[PDB]
Amino acid sequence: VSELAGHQTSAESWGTGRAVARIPRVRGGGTHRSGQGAFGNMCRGGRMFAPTKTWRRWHRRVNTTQKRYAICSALAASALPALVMSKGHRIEEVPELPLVVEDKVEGYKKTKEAVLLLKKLKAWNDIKKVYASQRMRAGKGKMRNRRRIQRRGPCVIYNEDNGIVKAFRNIPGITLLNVTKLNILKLAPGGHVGRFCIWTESAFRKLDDLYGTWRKAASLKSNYNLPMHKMLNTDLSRILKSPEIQRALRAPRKKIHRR
Amino acid sequence: MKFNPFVTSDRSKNRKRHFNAPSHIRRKIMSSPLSKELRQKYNVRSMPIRKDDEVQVVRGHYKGQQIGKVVQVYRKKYVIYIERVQREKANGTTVHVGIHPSKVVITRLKLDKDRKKILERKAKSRQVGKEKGK
Amino acid sequence: APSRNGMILKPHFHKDWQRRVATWFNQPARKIRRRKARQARARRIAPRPASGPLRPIVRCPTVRYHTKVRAGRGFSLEELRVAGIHKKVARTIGISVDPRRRNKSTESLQANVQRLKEYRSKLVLFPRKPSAPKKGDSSAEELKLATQLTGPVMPIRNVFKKEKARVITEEEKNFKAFASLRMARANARLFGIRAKRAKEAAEQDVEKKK
RNA sequence: CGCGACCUCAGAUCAGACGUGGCGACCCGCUGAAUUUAAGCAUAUUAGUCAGCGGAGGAGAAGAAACUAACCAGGAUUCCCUCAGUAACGGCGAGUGAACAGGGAAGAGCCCAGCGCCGAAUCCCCGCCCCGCGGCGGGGCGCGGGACAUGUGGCGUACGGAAGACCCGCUCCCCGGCGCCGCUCGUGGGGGGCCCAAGUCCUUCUGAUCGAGGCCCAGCCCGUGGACGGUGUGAGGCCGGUAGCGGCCCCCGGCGCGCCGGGCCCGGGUCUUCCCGGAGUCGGGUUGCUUGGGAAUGCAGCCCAAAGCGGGUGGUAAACUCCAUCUAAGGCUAAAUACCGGCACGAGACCGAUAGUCAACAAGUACCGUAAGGGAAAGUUGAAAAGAACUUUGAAGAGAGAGUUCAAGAGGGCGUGAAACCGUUAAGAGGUAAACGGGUGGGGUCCGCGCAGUCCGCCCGGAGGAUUCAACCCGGCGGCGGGUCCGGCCGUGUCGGCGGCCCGGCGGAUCUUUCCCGCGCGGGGGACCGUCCCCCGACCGGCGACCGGCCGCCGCCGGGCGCAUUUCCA
RNA sequence: ACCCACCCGACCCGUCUUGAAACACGGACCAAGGAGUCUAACACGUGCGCGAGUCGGGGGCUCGCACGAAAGCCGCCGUGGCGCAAUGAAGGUGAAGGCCGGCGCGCUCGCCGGCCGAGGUGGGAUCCCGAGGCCUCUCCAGUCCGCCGAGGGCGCACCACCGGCCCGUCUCGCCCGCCGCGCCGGGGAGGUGGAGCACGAGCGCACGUGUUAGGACCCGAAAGAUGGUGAACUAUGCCUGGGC
RNA sequence: CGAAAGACUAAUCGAACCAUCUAGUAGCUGGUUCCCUCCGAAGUUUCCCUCAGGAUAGCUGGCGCUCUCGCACACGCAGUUU
RNA sequence: CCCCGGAGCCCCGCGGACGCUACGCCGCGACGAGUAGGAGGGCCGCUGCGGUGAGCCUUGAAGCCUAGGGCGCGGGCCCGGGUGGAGCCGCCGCAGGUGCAGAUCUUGGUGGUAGUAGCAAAUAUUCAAACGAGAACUUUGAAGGCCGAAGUGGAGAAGGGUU
RNA sequence: CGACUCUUAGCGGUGGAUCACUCGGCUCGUGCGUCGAUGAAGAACGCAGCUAGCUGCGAGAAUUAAUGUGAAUUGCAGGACACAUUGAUCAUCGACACUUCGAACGCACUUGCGGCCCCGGGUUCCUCCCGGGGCUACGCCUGUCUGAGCGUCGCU
Ligand SMILES: [Mg+2]
Ligand SMILES: [Mg+2]
Ligand SMILES: [Mg+2]
Ligand SMILES: [Mg+2]
Ligand SMILES: [Mg+2]
Ligand SMILES: [Mg+2]
Ligand SMILES: [Mg+2]
Ligand SMILES: [Mg+2]
Ligand SMILES: [Mg+2]
Ligand SMILES: [Mg+2]
Ligand SMILES: [Mg+2]
Ligand SMILES: [Mg+2]
Ligand SMILES: [Mg+2]
Ligand SMILES: [Mg+2]
Ligand SMILES: [Mg+2]
Ligand SMILES: [Mg+2]
Ligand SMILES: [Mg+2]
Ligand SMILES: [Mg+2]
Ligand SMILES: [Mg+2]
Ligand SMILES: [Mg+2]
Ligand SMILES: [Mg+2]
Ligand SMILES: [Mg+2]
Ligand SMILES: [Mg+2]
Ligand SMILES: [Mg+2]
Ligand SMILES: [Mg+2]
Ligand SMILES: [Mg+2]
Ligand SMILES: [Mg+2]
Ligand SMILES: [Mg+2]
Ligand SMILES: [Mg+2]
Ligand SMILES: [Mg+2]
Ligand SMILES: [Mg+2]
Ligand SMILES: [Mg+2]
Ligand SMILES: [Mg+2]
Ligand SMILES: [Mg+2]
Ligand SMILES: [Mg+2]
Ligand SMILES: [Mg+2]
Ligand SMILES: [Mg+2]
Ligand SMILES: [Mg+2]
Ligand SMILES: [Mg+2]
Ligand SMILES: [Mg+2]
Ligand SMILES: [Mg+2]
Ligand SMILES: [Mg+2]
Ligand SMILES: [Mg+2]
Ligand SMILES: [Mg+2]
Ligand SMILES: [Mg+2]
Ligand SMILES: [Mg+2]
Ligand SMILES: [Mg+2]
Ligand SMILES: [Mg+2]
Ligand SMILES: [Mg+2]
Ligand SMILES: [Mg+2]
Ligand SMILES: [Mg+2]
Repeated sequence: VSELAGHQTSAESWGTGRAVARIPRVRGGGTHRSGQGAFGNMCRGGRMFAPTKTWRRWHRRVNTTQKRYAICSALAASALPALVMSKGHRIEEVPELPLVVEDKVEGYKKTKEAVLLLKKLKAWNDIKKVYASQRMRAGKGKMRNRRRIQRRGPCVIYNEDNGIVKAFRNIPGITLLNVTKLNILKLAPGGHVGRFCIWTESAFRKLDDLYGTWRKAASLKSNYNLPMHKMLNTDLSRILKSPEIQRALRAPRKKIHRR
Repeated sequence: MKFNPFVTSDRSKNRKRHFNAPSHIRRKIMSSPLSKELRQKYNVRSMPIRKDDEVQVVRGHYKGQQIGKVVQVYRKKYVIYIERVQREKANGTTVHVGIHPSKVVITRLKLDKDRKKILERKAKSRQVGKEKGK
Repeated sequence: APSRNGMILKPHFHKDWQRRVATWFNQPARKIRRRKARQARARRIAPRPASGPLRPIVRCPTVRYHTKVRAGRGFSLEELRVAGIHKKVARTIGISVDPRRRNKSTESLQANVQRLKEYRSKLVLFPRKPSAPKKGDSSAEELKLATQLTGPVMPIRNVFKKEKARVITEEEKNFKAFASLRMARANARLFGIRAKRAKEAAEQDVEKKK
């Protein structure tokens, strides 16, 4: 809000001795705005409490290792189709969820051929769901250039630009990501970690040249290894039904002794 | 999407450039599609409408198959007046009900030299575009 | 009113600072403008290096740093005189020249002269006219290169020499370091006072003869 | 008794030019407080701040050291980070408060006076010829004028310079005109103009679709075009546009080539001889302002007033003595930099008509004050005025009909039309002002049953019916579990070939310059170490990382299964 | 849940206050607006990443910015901040001893070769050894599933104490070394001051609360300063007219 | 400016009016906007040109930690008494 | 002296929920006041944003009214009917100009007072006719009055600007 | 049953809150970065067929010419153009034009008084009068002309 808003008036307050109550009012005049009231958040016109400033701390910087950790968790939950269906991607005919396609995908230059590729990979139901979910936004965002909304669809990861960005361009839902330029805001939109992703061969082979394994460095970054698990075997059902614990466990007390 | 940062793509600004457009831009905004015979004969998708073009009304309460000549093109309200697209008032006088030219198809053009060179230029641009797409 | 064990703070917000807040929302656009100006300069000087002229080997002053090697303002005139390059020809060649720099040493002089000789060796000087005059280069060494050098030309690597592990003798084992440092401190403190004592002792020795 | 030169000063509606003033967001030179804080207040602080005055530019200013430092020394200025809330200042209280160095962005250097050498070799104006003459330029012809020795031009400026001597290899820069080929990166420089894909298909609601279903593959086509806006609703395909290394037609700009008129016979090193420095200025005393600058940081006023191996500086005043570093008292210069004014634009986790600018609207308008100045309120008919023809009462405002519209239960301040308040109708009540809480009772408006609602969900018995199949076998398919781990891939922990190590890259503050290249250095080789891999064999967990056979079990399909079995209606 | 009737209770809300229904203050009624926000410095607690390291500030390289003024990366991956070392005003100095043997008079002091390698006492969660007991359908022998374990330990963190070491200052005395034998330098023992060491714990981001500087939760003065506008009213002087 | 009343100086005079600093300051009045659950005070010590206010202890809330165990087997602590 | 694909049992050491959003469910025991203040939970409420509901909607969105059905201790919420005509909501997270009963609060509107106070300074009006739908105020005629030539008369200046 | 008063509901009035729309602000970012004596900013006054305000314009006064575009403007009349013709309207605008005050320029600010040339009426320059056209601001720069000086000198 502008600094001049509310203080362009010259309103000296009527003091004590009159029926008005101590508000800065407009000096003189035969106007409707004459002895009216300004210089307060409670007044018609005037300025508000706490004028919003340009020097608010708008931007947030995160640690680089935390950003790499979150993007590795997003790439790890790009697998595991229980996390992909709980995101909301229709998956029912997808043949293998780490969907790795040829290096001829970058060679396409036609959206008809891209739609045909999505139909043969049977991921077209997500785009169909985007077409079904194209509707109007609720609220005052329509007069703020935010008119229409839709779902996010199959995020396609490309290695080189040879026409894949021109091809998966008007098909609604597909976000394109470069291999070395992966974005957290597109790999986990809205904070939810799972996302249906379509890889290429030269992307699925270059992930190992980006982040490596646990016993190898990043080999494209300077100083970055993979993080370690806090616990390795997370199948605690199998852990607790293993005989090595139940040999040492005692007998329960489950007889409900009521009053 | 649009990639040119000089194209407007703004709600209130596009409404401003629409409702405050001058007359030669209003002429281009008030363009109407051609019939299938005219599209096959000229390879022209749409044309701006003139004072005496022949018109079928496509959508509205006055929908029909009657080929009506335009009375006059009123570019202030973005509308056209056709011959038989009229309505009786309370006092018995008939007033031509305006139709927006987007709901208007052209069946016959009124050809002069300017319209012939416009259609030749548009057919040449369609030929260049088809050769570039081929 | 300060209360219950905080820092005794002194904030400098007693002036009219809100009129003089310098917000930095310009700076990514400023990085874009600097990038566009740098690429326009690199397209302007098409065979020339994009960073600029060659910068000399320069050691830091102010004994805090005292070991780092920097890039300089320019090669000095004694360096140009030993290297055999005239000071008005070196600027046309692409060698940084400043007339302000002294040269009190010998090793930095010889290092900068060797850098100038290596740069004169690796530089390809194009002729003015297509009819090639003397002191030029061959058409083979006109066609074999047409690209720039992305980055600073001949980048200065602050490298240290590799030492050999020694077979330490009893002489170096019998050297005392802290005692030598304290004796050096005492001698630096009392070098002038003992000179005053020697002067007055010589004056008394002259007065004994007189 | 004058004339002619010079010097000082006038008059011109003399010939030709410049400045005045405005804006003022950013910048420069001044001037310059008080609110406030110090819980008072007086130094301090607010604060070189508001206000006031002048001046320009697209940036301004600064700027190539009379510098920083004390080090193995760096090297114009400006701007960002850090130094650093530090050194330092302060009724040492409140509070104030830099700089060097270092990492970056950008990087560009120079000209004078003096010292001197060249015949004033220099510059301005008017007459004539040639070129285009719309930011009046170039060459020549003039005992045509003037400025200028009280000093113009060339060489030349602290990084040294000049003149000779005589070694070296030798010949391209600029000005004014004319014409021509490449559209000249945001992927055609800038500006302007016109254009470039696909459904109004069929059915169906609506007042009207832009709604819904379908269209030989989710639907028919286009998509380097599914942004947006309009169109009677939510439109990729109705239209404008959108994307594009798409097209077409003019104007302007910087580049290269060729020709004419011209200006310039412009270098580097050794040696010989000369020269080289800005005065009421530095500096000293005093006074005031300022600064972090503290025995005075900077700037001014007065007084004194220089010197030349000199002078300035080296954060404590002074004397003596070695050093270290620059050359002040003359000037120019883009880039990195700032922009709440103006023009053209784009975007928004902003506001949505008491909000957001005072101003969404005839807003700095109406209006108020003598004036400086103060300064509003005020958006919405409908898709389209189709804005109610005509009859009738009233003078008319007003009505009653009729009409338009899906709707006036939208009727020219008209989208929806709350509360406070008022009118009418219906119901209830009424002398402790009205109103409320707890417990009830009565009367109303509506809701849920009900011509009995006894609601069924399983199992079993009986009398009525009935199509098939289960029980059990045959053939096929799919699934689960698994053994001596059956055979193979896969997979981890160890051992074997140290085998990949050169038929693998990297890194090293381990050696070797027995090596090579560019000149004691850097890179590529050579060993060494660490990190990642190849082949078969054994054991432990065959590990949910996979199959092909074998066995047990389950499910599905087609038959043989005719009726004491099997399942559905009552 | 709408209205009415009865019985009992029942003074009008907010605030200043020891005390409000108050003859204390604000208040006709209704609709809209309306008051703890934002930046910086800290302090503590919490969430996350890395860990004696941490962070990339600023800048540069990639995409022509729809989504973007996003994201990714850096022999700049550390120039620099904080921490890893403190103590003095400063010149400066700067955190380890113990066991065995030998040489000087073992002189509680000086000099040489190996080991443990960061002290000790008490209280200390967890862990180890653990005699023995409890049995089975019958007596003995007896590998094993076990539970309780009297008693003893190495003892995490943390607390109290005694020691030890570093720097500043004080007292008593001696010894060692030289390129310059000096107004040189270093060491011992014992007091005492420190925000110290005693085999690290910080850095970066985010959230909550509290203290501040800023308009600082909102509304409010009597004031002060700067720059302008008015002698059409009135106060006075002058000029020119009018009247009694 | 005042034949003097601090009178008049545009309904404004013991220092006019307009605009800005300025949203000047106030230990001084008034107000401070949803529900439920749990815990829950003080007007006292000392100091301050302090007496209508702060700082500091006290009272209070939250965040925790270190230990013990009605699972056959308790060291310590009190507005208490002996 | 046998196995429970079944001893058949108040317990099944053979796999083992109907009971398990383990941030869940269940079982005992004690307690429940509260200002200033502090803490926690909100599937209480407003606005906008990133995801999500093959979400809702002209076969009717938001808003508004309600003598209807209800739920929650409560903040509030879900339906039924009517008006309305075009957008809106639930969940996971993020953000704020996020909840009013007061401030002699700011703006706008409306009541009681109240059809009340008042339309009382300078003596005074009356009859007939014309116009009109309409006459106490207009006009005309007549009568009675007032200003009384320092006027309630006739003309200027300042000022107003078409009066 | 009354009248009046209170509550509730249906409906109708005052009123414009809520909601939904928005040719508008606010903020941030980019490119340019341009006023004026050849007359700036601002102000006054006039200009439409019917025209008050806003907007636009300047006695050529709702615009002139040229170019681009290509059949209108509009609230109602009217007339042009044949849109098979530089051609209606819009935009660009590079040509033309731009009343008065205003730095404001003959002196002041009443639109009052002038001076110097030229032309046309008066007249046949012979003086009045009228109209039209061009000059007349200050300070300063180079040069020209006229000069001044008991300022410095040569001849008499
Ligand atoms: Mg406002
Ligand atoms: Mg809403
Ligand atoms: Mg650089
Ligand atoms: Mg000026
Ligand atoms: Mg004070
Ligand atoms: Mg105070
Ligand atoms: Mg100022
Ligand atoms: Mg400059
Ligand atoms: Mg200088
Ligand atoms: Mg510097
Ligand atoms: Mg200061
Ligand atoms: Mg000279
Ligand atoms: Mg639309
Ligand atoms: Mg659309
Ligand atoms: Mg189209
Ligand atoms: Mg000062
Ligand atoms: Mg000295
Ligand atoms: Mg000193
Ligand atoms: Mg409004
Ligand atoms: Mg509204
Ligand atoms: Mg407003
Ligand atoms: Mg309104
Ligand atoms: Mg309305
Ligand atoms: Mg309706
Ligand atoms: Mg309506
Ligand atoms: Mg509306
Ligand atoms: Mg509407
Ligand atoms: Mg209405
Ligand atoms: Mg009080
Ligand atoms: Mg109290
Ligand atoms: Mg009292
Ligand atoms: Mg009370
Ligand atoms: Mg009382
Ligand atoms: Mg009071
Ligand atoms: Mg009252
Ligand atoms: Mg409200
Ligand atoms: Mg604190
Ligand atoms: Mg923390
Ligand atoms: Mg620091
Ligand atoms: Mg305030
Ligand atoms: Mg605050
Ligand atoms: Mg105030
Ligand atoms: Mg004062
Ligand atoms: Mg008195
Ligand atoms: Mg309680
Ligand atoms: Mg007080
Ligand atoms: Mg907001
Ligand atoms: Mg209210
Ligand atoms: Mg009365
Ligand atoms: Mg009266
Ligand atoms: Mg008269």
